[PDB]
Amino acid sequence: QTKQTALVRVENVNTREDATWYVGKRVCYVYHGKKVKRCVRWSKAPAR
Amino acid sequence: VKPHLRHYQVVGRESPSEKNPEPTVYKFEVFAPNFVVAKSRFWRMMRVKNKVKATHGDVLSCKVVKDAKLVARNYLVDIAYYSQRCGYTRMVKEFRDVSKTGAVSQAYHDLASRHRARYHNIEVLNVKSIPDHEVKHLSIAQYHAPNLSFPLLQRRTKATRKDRAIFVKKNTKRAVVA
Amino acid sequence: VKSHYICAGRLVRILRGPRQDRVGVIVDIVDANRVLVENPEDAKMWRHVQNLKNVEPLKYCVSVSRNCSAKALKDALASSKALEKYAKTRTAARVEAKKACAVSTDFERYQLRVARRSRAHWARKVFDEKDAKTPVSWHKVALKKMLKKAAKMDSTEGAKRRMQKAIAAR
Amino acid sequence: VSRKSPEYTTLRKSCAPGAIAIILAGRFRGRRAVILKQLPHNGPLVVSGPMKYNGVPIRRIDSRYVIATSTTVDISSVDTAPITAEVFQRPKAEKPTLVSDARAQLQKKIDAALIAAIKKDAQGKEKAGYLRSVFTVKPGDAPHRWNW
RNA sequence: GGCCAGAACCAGCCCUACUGCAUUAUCCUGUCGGGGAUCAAAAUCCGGCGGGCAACGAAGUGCAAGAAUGGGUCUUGGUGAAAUGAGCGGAGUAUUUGUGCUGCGCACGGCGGCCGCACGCACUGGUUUCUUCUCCGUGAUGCUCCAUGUUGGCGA
RNA sequence: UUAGGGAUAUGUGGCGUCAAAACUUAUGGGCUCAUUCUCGAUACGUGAAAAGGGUUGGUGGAUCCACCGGCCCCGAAAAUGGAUGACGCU
RNA sequence: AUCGAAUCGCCACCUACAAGACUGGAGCUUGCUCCCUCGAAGGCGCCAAGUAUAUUCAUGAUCACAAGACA
Ligand SMILES: [K+]
Ligand SMILES: [Mg+2]
Ligand SMILES: [Mg+2]
Ligand SMILES: [Mg+2]
Ligand SMILES: [Mg+2]
Ligand SMILES: [Mg+2]
Ligand SMILES: [Mg+2]
Ligand SMILES: [Mg+2]
Ligand SMILES: [Mg+2]
Ligand SMILES: [Mg+2]
Repeated sequence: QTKQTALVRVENVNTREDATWYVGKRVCYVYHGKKVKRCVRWSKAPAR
Repeated sequence: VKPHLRHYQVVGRESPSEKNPEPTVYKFEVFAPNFVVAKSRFWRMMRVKNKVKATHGDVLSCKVVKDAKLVARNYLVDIAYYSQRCGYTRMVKEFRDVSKTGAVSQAYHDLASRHRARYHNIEVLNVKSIPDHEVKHLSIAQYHAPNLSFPLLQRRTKATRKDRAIFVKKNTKRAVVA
Repeated sequence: VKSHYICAGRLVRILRGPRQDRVGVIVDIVDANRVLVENPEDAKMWRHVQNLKNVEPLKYCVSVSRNCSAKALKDALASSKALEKYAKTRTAARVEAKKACAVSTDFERYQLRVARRSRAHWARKVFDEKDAKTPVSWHKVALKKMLKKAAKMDSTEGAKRRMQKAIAAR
Repeated sequence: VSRKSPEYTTLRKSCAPGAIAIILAGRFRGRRAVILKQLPHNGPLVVSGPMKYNGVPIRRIDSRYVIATSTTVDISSVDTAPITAEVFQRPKAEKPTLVSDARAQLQKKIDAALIAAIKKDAQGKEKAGYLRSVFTVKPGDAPHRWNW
């Protein structure tokens, strides 16, 4: 395997022309750790 | 699908020399994927029939013969092929198609399927369109009855590619996964 | 047998490919796999070859002969009035609706969403009134069974006194 | 014409003033608003909504974070002249509900003009409901196939 | 801020869409004959004769040069510390590329000098009916390296 | 055919799962059914002869007979439990 | 009670059954005709409890896990 490129399957996208529409879009992976660490707007918005 | 072979006419001759100032001009019909293969077959036939080699010859013309309008027709194809066990075998077959190129491509596929003969071991002798009353095989003759009709059974209909799915509800068209 | 046979003059509808969802007339049969299709009404339906796996036969058959001329085909179609009859069916209306849905804008999808919601609201209104008269839902069926047993014993002297005291206390 | 000119712009043709847009990010994600103008020097767009319908105030937003639809409202008689970068400028703070009177007055005037324009336009009730509506991605939806 | 992100523009590079010229005849279409089949027809098929462009996005065919000027670059550098630009600046708003039509002489084909020329070469031949922008400009008195934007988050 | 790294595109080989690629592509044509080493999918190479017979083709001759091709079957018997790489595939 | 977390459609109309060489109903002429609900849609849900000129949203200041979740 070559680990610096990832493959993603998206619901309701089943053709190559459909996948072209998403070129350039932003992608996020969400998880959790064990302790609370720094984040964006750590002091401006303590609720985050 | 459109046939994978095209109908070529090749016109050629031997290069003039002191021995033969005015050589004969030959015409040749072939069915080939492209004009390079057509020229190769033309020179092979010239070498094996008239003792003229491609290194001492000229090609005056190499053109495509256009097909006629699409009409359901009966085509008679006289064809031959080689095998090591039996030498050369010649046969005459009847097909139903809409063009001579289609009929010849169908004949090539049929020979490959039923006798394991490849393209370069096959020579086409003749192809023509024949009337209905001259057809001899019943498997072909059955298709020109005046009241031919039949239903479509055991069909496998696949959905449009954009609409295909993996999991679908039982008695419902709702898709569950893709 | 209620299955439409493949024959000369039979109307068909194309399943897949660039000619999807159009209709045409069969003019000749080549073999078990292929037919010739034409339709003078549509501009993209000149005489051509169709594979039989891409065809859905319809219920209308015009009376023509095999390899009929263009003039003969056009006259037969008008006389049969098959296209007019087909256009009034439910499946024909469904096909045109799918084309409309594929080209809709964001504002048009909003208008459809309003219309569906308005229908569902009025359906609940109509259902509720008939439900009160004739009990058919789960809760109204329970009420019908419960009222008869509850009422006969709620008329007890002790129950009335306790109910009066409880209501007065509140 | 000059790239250094304040009038220079490369905004796409769909994001014309008076068009209705869908907000894709930020606090007001999913709401629909009206595009008013673009700030000079190829700056961000300004949207109102207006606030009475969906709660969006006059705000700046980058054009890459909206979807501009083909539904438009004629806002010629709104006079969006006072909206400038000075109103969005903020005073610096050093060594450490609430709305300024000028901002409130500007919001009131712009909102009144926009409401008048929407009501005067045909299909006004439908447009008002459309502006009140909310956009979301449901299961089974394929936005990559839709026409906006 | 020598940290983390978003967007804009510039140079280069990469991948897209937008396409003209030759060719077609074993072909296209009427009419007469025979031929076939039918319930009577037509149709598949074979001769003659008269016209031809199968031209809808004609054709699965032989070449193609269409960016005057759509997106990506956390796959490259930058924010003008030399921008060399059909792109920056200035001045004109007319040149001259092709298409169409056409003159003389030569060339080419046919017949045995005359007849043909699909439009070849020369005269940079004529015409302007369609089509297209055109012309000027910044050395280093810098031998070499480094040093310059915008909007938020974090940092008091 | 090989300095240390990115991007793009290919070679041999592949696109049911293992395993990246037809989420099992086509609006392509034919052929094939295999009951205990359990048809086939084995380039090099890592199984098979003489001789024989279910379907699908081709030459001749009659008014139905010989001939010879494709795929399949018989011929085909060993020593720990096991191998188209495994599951499976019609 | 540590606990802050990843997950983002729900229903008491789907949540019963069987067949793809025969699915609504007849008729003989067996592939055609006639009749019907016309034979390729589980119901809701996407911001006024419902399609009407009703109503608070900012300063959380241009993206950032969605600063919100018993629909
Ligand atoms: K005739
Ligand atoms: Mg701001
Ligand atoms: Mg004739
Ligand atoms: Mg210029
Ligand atoms: Mg895979
Ligand atoms: Mg045999
Ligand atoms: Mg095995
Ligand atoms: Mg095996
Ligand atoms: Mg293997
Ligand atoms: Mg969160």
